[PDB]
Amino acid sequence: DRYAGVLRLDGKRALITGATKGIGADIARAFAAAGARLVLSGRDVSELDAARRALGEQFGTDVHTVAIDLAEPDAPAELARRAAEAFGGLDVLVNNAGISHPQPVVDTDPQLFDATIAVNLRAPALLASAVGKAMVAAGEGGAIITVASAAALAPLPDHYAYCTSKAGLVMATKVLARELGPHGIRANSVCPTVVLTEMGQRVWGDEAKSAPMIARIPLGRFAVPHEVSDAVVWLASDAASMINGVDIPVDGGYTMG
Amino acid sequence: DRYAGVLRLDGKRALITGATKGIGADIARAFAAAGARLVLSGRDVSELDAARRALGEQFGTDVHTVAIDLAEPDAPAELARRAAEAFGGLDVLVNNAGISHPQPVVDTDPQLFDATIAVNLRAPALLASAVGKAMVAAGEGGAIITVASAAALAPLPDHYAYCTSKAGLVMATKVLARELGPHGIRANSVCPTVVLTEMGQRVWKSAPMIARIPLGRFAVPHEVSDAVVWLASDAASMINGVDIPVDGGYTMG
Amino acid sequence: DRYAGVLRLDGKRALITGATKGIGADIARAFAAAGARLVLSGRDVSELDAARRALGEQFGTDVHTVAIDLAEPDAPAELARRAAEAFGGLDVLVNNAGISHPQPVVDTDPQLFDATIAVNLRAPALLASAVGKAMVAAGEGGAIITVASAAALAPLPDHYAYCTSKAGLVMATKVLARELGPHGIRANSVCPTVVLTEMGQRVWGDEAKSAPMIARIPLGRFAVPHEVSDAVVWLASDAASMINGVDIPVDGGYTMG
Amino acid sequence: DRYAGVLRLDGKRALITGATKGIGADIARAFAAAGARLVLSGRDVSELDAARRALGEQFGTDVHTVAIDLAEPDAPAELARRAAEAFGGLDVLVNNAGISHPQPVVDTDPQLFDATIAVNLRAPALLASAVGKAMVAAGEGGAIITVASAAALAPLPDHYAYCTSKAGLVMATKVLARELGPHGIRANSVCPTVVLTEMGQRVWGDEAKSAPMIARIPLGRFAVPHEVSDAVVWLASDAASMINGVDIPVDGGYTMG
Repeated sequence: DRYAGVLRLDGKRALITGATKGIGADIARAFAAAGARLVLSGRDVSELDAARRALGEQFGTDVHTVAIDLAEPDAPAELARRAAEAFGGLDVLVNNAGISHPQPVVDTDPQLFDATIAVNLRAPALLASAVGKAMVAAGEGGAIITVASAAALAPLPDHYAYCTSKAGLVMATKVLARELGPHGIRANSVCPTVVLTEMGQRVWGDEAKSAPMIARIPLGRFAVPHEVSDAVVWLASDAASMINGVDIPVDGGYTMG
Repeated sequence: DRYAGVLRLDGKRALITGATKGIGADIARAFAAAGARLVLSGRDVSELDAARRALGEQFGTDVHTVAIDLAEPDAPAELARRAAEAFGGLDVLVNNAGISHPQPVVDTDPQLFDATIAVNLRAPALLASAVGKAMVAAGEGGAIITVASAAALAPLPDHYAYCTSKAGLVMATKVLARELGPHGIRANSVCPTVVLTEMGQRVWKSAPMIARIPLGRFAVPHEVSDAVVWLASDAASMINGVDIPVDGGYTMG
Repeated sequence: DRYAGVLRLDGKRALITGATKGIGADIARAFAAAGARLVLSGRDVSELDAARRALGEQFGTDVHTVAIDLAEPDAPAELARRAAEAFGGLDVLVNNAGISHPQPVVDTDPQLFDATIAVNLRAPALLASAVGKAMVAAGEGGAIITVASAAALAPLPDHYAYCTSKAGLVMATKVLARELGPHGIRANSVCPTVVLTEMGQRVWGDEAKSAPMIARIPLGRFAVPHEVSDAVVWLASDAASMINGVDIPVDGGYTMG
Repeated sequence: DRYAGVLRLDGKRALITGATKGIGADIARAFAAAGARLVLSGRDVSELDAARRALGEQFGTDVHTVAIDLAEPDAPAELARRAAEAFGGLDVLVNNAGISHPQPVVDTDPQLFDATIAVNLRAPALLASAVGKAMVAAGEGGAIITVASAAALAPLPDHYAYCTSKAGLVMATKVLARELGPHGIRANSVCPTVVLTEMGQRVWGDEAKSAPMIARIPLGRFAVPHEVSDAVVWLASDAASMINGVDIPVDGGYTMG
């Protein structure tokens, strides 16, 4: 997965959330490789510093970091603004967030439900509406890519809150697609199955726990992170100039059922 | 809409939320006519008593009411519990709620968005899990019917929060179908277009919606009600994890 | 089960194809109990009169039969015409057809594929456009109900031609809904999983075959025939007066994936 | 929208059908630029010779042409065989066909319906099963990209046969994803809205006839040919390595509804 010709994003101004762990870090690394200028947000200052250092020396990338928790008061509006300001505008948002508190539906805990809605649905939704407003005012079109899940698309045991949150965000994405489309802004989601990030391996590593999952994936395996990143780079590029309002599963045929 | 034979809900114990206004009143009326025993919930004591009186007089229906604010803490779990105590278990949950704060996506207000999620998504979602846990434990199956919207299925301008919330509840409903299915519990959703309730007619601007409905009109309340009655009866005994647009063709696109 | 109140179909004139066996025979029984007047089609004249007899005997129903092979190019146009003559018009069309020639996709036989397409997709579509034309002309609305399968919504191994044909008809139905809706004609589909007709129980009787299909049905069983008939009677009745262009799975949750 | 890096198709062996006109010619141009080796099928010998020559002169591409009519006895399996023997195997099928006979459902003509099904559904499906057989047999994976339509996903007035045909092909494609996925074969569809090829421009150029259609596209325009080619190249690439059984609307948001 190297990015050249139409998959270059030289000079494109991209905010990427949860940029220092798992999927986010890999989309950040892809975008750096592809020539992007990056605003990277996250909860850990030193991870953000490592990230600036690494992507700078490895790709010469123009990187500005924002250490913020998107659950802090007014964080979506604050992060949107700071990000637009970093380079005089945003051309891309990668809306990346994810917690998961798995539980039988009969045992759903209200606190864990709410936490999951807060982090997976509320903050990404309001970051996107704010970013989108600034995209509309600036008049240079743009792209918004939601990192959702196959769980947005097909229900999963012990994933009541998770599934619920991701399915809502996905619909949130389509409203953006619908209203911001006429301004040349394109909003689409990527919907991965399990991704073998460090955390992914730790949680889905057991053969017999993951076996039922795998047997529902025709290609017979889980995703690796660069596969998600590929799809995001494509959606950001001019190779997706007509693509709007679409959910791309990265799931080896899982969601066909 | 007379409900006879298999569409009789004789003896079925049904919790219907938001029962005193809008579609929730109609569903309650239809279930009462069908022979159901009802637990009605809502915020206003007087309207609830009013309801209980209309339905007892008109249909000879057993009616218990729970005056509760679902936004208060553990309220969903409390309504579930109290609703089941009413007749020693629930056979049906009609998960009915709905508020709408239309605004352009560019102008989305966080408090109005938070409120839409709290009311259209959060409270129903947690009412359903608790109710389901009690259905699992009783061992007598059950039917959860979510009152969603065509807006859960297709984006609608000015409806960022509204569409998000309902799309979420529709997937919530699907996880119920997947995990509670084995225990003989069916979870399904009804997704109407604009419904010409009393407030429906006033609010619906409409020409472009109607252009998208092949049948050339919006739905009337009893049509949503028909669909819920069916989903709760033995004529839907195999129907699980399904979304029934009540929309004239709209969501075909 | 039993059809009263809004589910009466008294004096409704309904053409039901594949009416001599399985799902079609069960729908004919339901429509008969519901007080409908029936035009039944089928391949065998001897099986058709056994249907007229059993239905006349149980319910005293008006039954007219047409013996015809829908595999034939001219058949749908003949059946529409002949069905129209029985009772001077149609209120309800129930498109029930099915051959199934399962085989791995790598070994797909052209003839078998062609026969499946001819009977599962082409005959019903052309019968429907013809009955629709007449329903528009009469000016009294109508209901068209396609009996497809869960296989029209989700692909199933060994079912290349079967899935393909029923997915096509489910889209045909939708165009019917789009175009005939303005005239009061409702077009919808029912998409059952395996249904334990006498035949379905023979085909899926083997535990090693049924077990992985059942693993995917949250309700933990296949459908019985009246469960399908219930859906079709509902869709035909005033209880589904605003239902148009919908696919109803009768599948215990299978097509959620 | 040019193809380097992960979007190079150097070495890859690609059968593209309908390669002398419209979208197929643009895809073939695109794959030629990506450095693929091509097999190009079609009815006309005159035009195939010009493509072998034109693509040779501009790109240095290997082109085997196959002059064939797919309505012939066993013709699809033959093109599959001839196409694979050309370079000792196929890596990619771009299963491309399309005719359209628009007319109201009530006026649906049997022959015109049969010709739409024959060309849009039957030839392609039977080709793709033959191609898939040889891919399983060789054991080196593969990708099948179906060129369908937005009309596969949402019913369009006057497009009874067309919508139906395409929706079947989309399901065909999904059965292939499910059965051939375990062998590392990926099957997906692109589903464009109107595409402004020469004819496209001629049929939909009038801003009167096409206004209601554009109203329903959030980006406010139809697709141009290369936008379809980009989506196909992407799907053929290693940047789509986990993508299986997916429909990609190339439609500015139309099919969100």
